[PDB]
Amino acid sequence: KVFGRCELAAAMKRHGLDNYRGYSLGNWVCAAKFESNFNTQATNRNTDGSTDYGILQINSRWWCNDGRTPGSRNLCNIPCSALLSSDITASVNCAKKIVSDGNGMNAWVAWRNRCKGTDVQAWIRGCRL
Ligand SMILES: [Cl-]
Ligand code: NA
Repeated sequence: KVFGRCELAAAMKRHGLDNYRGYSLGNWVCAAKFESNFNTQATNRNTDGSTDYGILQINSRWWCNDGRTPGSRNLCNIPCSALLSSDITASVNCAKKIVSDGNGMNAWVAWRNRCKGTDVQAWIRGCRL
């Protein structure tokens, strides 16, 4: 599924991401735009053989099991496929654990490089929320 900007904003809010660990909803929508371009089926293979999955490009190195990342953890205790679903629940629950790990949204390199310190509330403005 390729979410609308406002559609994703609404889903992330109903799943409790607005101000989760102090990050306003715009931060989460900005992160999804540059991670996946709002495509739930996005994947990207890393040079280390791990894979990033779904709307927030969550990595098999630590967070989910795909059966093809030797020596990896699965700290979200989920199959990495679960993160490609048209329904964002598993991705939001996993992302809550990630952002609580110590480095907050810096865990998403694209958020640190492209969202952090910008007017992120621009990503939710005009949205019925
Ligand atoms: Cl933080
Ligand atoms: Na893994």
